[PDB]
Amino acid sequence: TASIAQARKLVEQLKMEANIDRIKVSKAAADLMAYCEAHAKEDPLLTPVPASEN
Amino acid sequence: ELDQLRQEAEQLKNQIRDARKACADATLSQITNNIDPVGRIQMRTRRTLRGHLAKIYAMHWGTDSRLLVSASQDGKLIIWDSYTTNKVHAIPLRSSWVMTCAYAPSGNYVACGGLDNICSIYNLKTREGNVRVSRELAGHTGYLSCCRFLDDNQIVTSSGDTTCALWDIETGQQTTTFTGHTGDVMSLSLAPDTRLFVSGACDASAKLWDVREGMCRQTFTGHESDINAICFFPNGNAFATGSDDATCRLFDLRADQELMTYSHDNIICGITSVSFSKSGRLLLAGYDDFNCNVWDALKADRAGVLAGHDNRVSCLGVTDDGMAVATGSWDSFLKIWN
Amino acid sequence: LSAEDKAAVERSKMIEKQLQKDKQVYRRTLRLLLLGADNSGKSTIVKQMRITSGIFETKFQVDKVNFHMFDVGAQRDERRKWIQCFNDVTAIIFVVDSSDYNRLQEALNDFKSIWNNRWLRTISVILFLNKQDLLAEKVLAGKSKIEDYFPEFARYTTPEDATPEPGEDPRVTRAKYFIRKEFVDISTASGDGRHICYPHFTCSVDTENARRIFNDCKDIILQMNLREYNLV
Amino acid sequence: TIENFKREFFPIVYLIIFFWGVLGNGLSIYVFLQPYKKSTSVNVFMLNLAISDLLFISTLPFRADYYLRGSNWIFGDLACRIMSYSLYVNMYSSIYFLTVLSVVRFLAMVHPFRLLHVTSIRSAWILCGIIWILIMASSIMLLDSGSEQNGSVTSCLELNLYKIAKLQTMNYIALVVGCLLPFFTLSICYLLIIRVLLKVEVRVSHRKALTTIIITLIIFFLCFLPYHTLRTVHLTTWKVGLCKDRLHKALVITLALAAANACFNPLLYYFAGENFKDRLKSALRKG
Amino acid sequence: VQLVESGGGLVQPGGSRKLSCSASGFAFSSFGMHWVRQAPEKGLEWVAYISSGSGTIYYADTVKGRFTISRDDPKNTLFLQMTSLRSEDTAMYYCVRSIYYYGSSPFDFWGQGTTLTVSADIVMTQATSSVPVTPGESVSISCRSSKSLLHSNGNTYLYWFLQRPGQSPQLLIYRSNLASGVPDRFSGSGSGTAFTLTISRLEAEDVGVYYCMQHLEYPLTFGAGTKLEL
Ligand SMILES: CCCCC/C=C\C\C=C/C=C/C=C/[C@@H](SC[C@H](N)C(=O)NCC(=O)O)[C@@H](O)CCCC(=O)O
Repeated sequence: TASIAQARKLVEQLKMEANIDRIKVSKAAADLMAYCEAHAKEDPLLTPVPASEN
Repeated sequence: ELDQLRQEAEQLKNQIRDARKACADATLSQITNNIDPVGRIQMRTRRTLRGHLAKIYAMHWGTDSRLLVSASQDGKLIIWDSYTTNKVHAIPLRSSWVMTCAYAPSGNYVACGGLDNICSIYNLKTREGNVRVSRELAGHTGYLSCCRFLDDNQIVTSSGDTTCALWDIETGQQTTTFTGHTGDVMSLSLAPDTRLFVSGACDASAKLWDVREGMCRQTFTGHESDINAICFFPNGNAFATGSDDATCRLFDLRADQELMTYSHDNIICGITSVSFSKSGRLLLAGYDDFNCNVWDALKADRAGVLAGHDNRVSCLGVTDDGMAVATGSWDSFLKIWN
Repeated sequence: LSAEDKAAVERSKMIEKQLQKDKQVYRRTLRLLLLGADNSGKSTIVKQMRITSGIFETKFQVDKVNFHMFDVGAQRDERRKWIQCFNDVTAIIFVVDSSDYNRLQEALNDFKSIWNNRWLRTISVILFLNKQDLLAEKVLAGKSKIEDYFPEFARYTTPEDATPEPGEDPRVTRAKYFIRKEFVDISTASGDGRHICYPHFTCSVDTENARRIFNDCKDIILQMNLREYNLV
Repeated sequence: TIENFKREFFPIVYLIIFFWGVLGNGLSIYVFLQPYKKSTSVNVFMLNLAISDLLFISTLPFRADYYLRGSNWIFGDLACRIMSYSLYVNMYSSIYFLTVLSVVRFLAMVHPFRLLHVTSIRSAWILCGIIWILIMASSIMLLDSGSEQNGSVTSCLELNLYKIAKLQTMNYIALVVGCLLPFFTLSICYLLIIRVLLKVEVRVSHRKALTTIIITLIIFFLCFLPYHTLRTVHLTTWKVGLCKDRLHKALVITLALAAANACFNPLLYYFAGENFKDRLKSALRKG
Repeated sequence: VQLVESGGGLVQPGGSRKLSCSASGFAFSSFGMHWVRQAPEKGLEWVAYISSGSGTIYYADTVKGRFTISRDDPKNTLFLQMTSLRSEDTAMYYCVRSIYYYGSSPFDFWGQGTTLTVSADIVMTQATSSVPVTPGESVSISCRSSKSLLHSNGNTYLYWFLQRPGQSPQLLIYRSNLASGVPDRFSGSGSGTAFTLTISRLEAEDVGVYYCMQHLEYPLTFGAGTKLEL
């Protein structure tokens, strides 16, 4: 029953994955942009810090 | 039975695709067009390591941004002092083909593995001073691809057997095992909460497994080729995946789909590593063109290019504080940029 | 300068001394990659080259130089990913059951896959057609004919520049030369000279087994030093 | 008198040699400096050779212009000194780099497996710098060459009595360590290479290697040794009067043939070899 | 982990003696060795230091010429040869291991030592030499230095050693960073000039002498030492 076994396993996996909530992309992008802008100053790679801090 | 199950699986896949398309109100570009430009990020080499013997094939940043672990294909781990450039520790491995290495969050343990199919965790703060074999755990029927520490007693690992596993250091056995993928798992990435972690394999898909239960809460199925690197966003709501198709993709756990595809026509060489900064704006990825690129996670524009190395870049990593970025290539030379 | 920093620098210098002592041997060594399916006689080869571990390293000294052969027979079937790490090695020894005609197709497929690899494009692939006595006995018995699997075998003429060994039956010679010609055709395809195949008929008891590795790696390194130093 | 022939021969031969040498060495150096493939000892040696050849070439058109206007030096005496110094110091550095490459690719071939005392990154630069400094400190003496102004014209780049007592001393030296010893080294190394190549007892690679080695031998034996022998036989017996009408002609023609080595060398050593012909196409079709 | 010293005893003026120290339980070559003397009824005093692989050796300005340190790595042993012993040389010598790297704890294990009887560096000065206190209360030992130990790198080169009756000095702090095997009761604070060792809750095992040491420069100098009794 290996064939039907893995078939039902993947079926249940897709089922339990579909039940997970999925919000629109706008809110996710806004949250990502906000989190990025929040730590902008704490990113020496993004904001070149003076030689005194390196 | 088999036909009915296949039809049901196809219907569920179509339903998931329709649901993901319905939530695709717009792409990340439309929203990241108003943000100011990031400009050019010209990083210069501050340190130059010349200790490795063979091709550097792994690296990681521990809790302390000063120590840097790096593994070479000759079975040698080296913990360098990023500031003074000195060699803090040197560990000869019993396995020559090592492809993964990580620094525990406590600064006392370091994991490694590869084609030996045996994950070896050594201790650095042993009373005897010299490096000792703390836990040489086995059980995976495949080469080890990546290792990540969750605490001072548990460690997650991915092997070529298509199944990842969380092992216990004290017990030396699988604390839990996850169902096998369609291909070999090649990379791992822990979330800031340490409760969930996303992993990709040769198959064009990435699964978000949970440390509490062995079940992938989400399964993204969006890639042209075999994924070779994966990194988690500093916040834990998104993650970047890079494959050999020279194109990165930033998926989101809340939206459960790809946000932006970082790609360029002049880039044809596959990708080997992906990493973010402490903020997440700068997405760093090493390509098989003997160099690394740094794009804008939001604008997706080319912010910087690192062409200091001379061979195919193998791995790269940003410090926990973001002061510098280490990059290990097959030229036996690891370079720190800032 | 702090004293702790000086002690750390001294420890780093000692570690560098040890790393150079190890790199001497590393550079002076020669890494070899042994590949072959389950039917292939790679195990018998390893047993003969005596001059859950997914990797098996075997060190053997020939003509006063070491060789570290790496056998991988305890991993998944597909090997398109973990094969990349074996670049820059001295040579690749592919094993094939030249007697079992059934598995010959899969052996040729695997050889073509390993040859046309993008990462191993510049790595030579030595070939040892092990199990020659079994192939000879089979082709002499006449119960199993290569024509049943390969139609070209029916319209294939014996090479004129061949070198039949003493005591070999014409059928055995023709079969082995057809196999070698097929392998050379699969190799030269998209070869471009950067990498060339080295076929050698290896028996099951021939003690001169590592000598073949030596003679092949010698020519490989010769061509590698003629190319890299701009002499060819 | 051969000056009538020199005034007509130098301007065109040196001009065409400069043209070809620049056209070659510019791209050669542009390709060597590329970080595309790697940095190896052979790469450093070839880069030093190309730099020496380019320096020798840059000082070539000055002498052509001088001889074009009837042996009149319009630049300063310091320019004459620097040119006379850079010509020969660069020629000898090029010869030494060719010998270094010969011994390198001889040790690489005759000892492929064992004795890997060929590969290096810093030792190559160290040896190149040592050779440069030694040859420079040795040839420094030539800087004393006077303007030798006579009447309204200046005899720069020309032999005079004041320049005899020195040439009679440092000439034979250059013949032994500059021409004889490097020639014998090249011959021995490449004969051993040919022996190793023909060692096969029972090939599309070896034949090309065979043709690469002998052409360089015939181009080196017919450009430097004749030039050195001619300049030696001309300087060993140089008395006030006529130049014998024959030794000077041979000397000028062999000097031109040797200056043509600046255009033979780059090609012979890099443009033919496969590894550099790939880096070349990479540098070309990059951006 | 053990460091067994031997060779002590009585020596006449002008004589010589080879004090030996056998190390076990760790890589002797990986740890640099320090010979430190302690005079009777007095504090500690650094004598000599030998780095790993014998690549560097240092001695105190007062002991140069007479004492010579060496290490046999094949046998994991240390030797100190003293010649022209003076009357003041009467003291107990201890061999200490120290490995130097980021996150390390130099001088983490002190050997038992051996007693040998006869017949401009930075100076550490402590305010009080003895402080009476009973179990349950907290203690705050102060320490003063003539030169700021705060190096340009930011590391506080301050070491605290607790010597108990019959035992050797035990490392408490190597840089506020608590040492290994020591409870969290001990803590360190202060600036590069003044230093403070704070014990929140006293115990019967805390009685002993606390010595301070600076490690900014190779030539070391221990303080007077503060005594805590029942
Ligand atoms: C340990 C190794 C040390 C390394 C180097 C040491 C010594 C040799 C180096 C340099 C000397 C080279 C000899 C050059 C001849 S060149 C001969 C002269 N150019 C000539 O014959 N001209 C004929 C004409 O115009 O017809 C001299 O006349 C040079 C000056 C140039 C000139 O006037 O043409």
